[PDB]
Amino acid sequence: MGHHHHHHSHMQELPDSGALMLVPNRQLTADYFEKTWLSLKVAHQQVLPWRGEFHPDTLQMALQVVNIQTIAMSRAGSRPWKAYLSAQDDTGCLFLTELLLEPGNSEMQISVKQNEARTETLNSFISVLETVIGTIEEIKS
Repeated sequence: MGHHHHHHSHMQELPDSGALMLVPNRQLTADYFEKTWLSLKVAHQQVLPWRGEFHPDTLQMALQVVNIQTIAMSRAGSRPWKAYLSAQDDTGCLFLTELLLEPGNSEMQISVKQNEARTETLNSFISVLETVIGTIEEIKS
């Protein structure tokens, strides 16, 4: 007796053809990030209605899993919740990101500005952000 069930599910995700490998590389100081942010202009800005309860701890830790370094971040319950992220791809382009969560409104505005802007790098970088944010708004996938 005792019905034992060992569910075997051996997946394997192969690296993408257009291989954008985002490394943290240089941890940018508050001073350096500030200067470089003001030195660049917002390349993309995306407005998204945040789904349900917000968790900055969960968001930050998932960003770390996808090699996105956290420059600055506000606390849970604190609005306007703003955070500054950075990354750098394997081809040496520097990425600067902002996350803004409105005072009374459940609206998150993502402001991305990289130094040498490619259409591919910008789209793929945001796609990483979409996956991180979405998986924390809706818990299943």
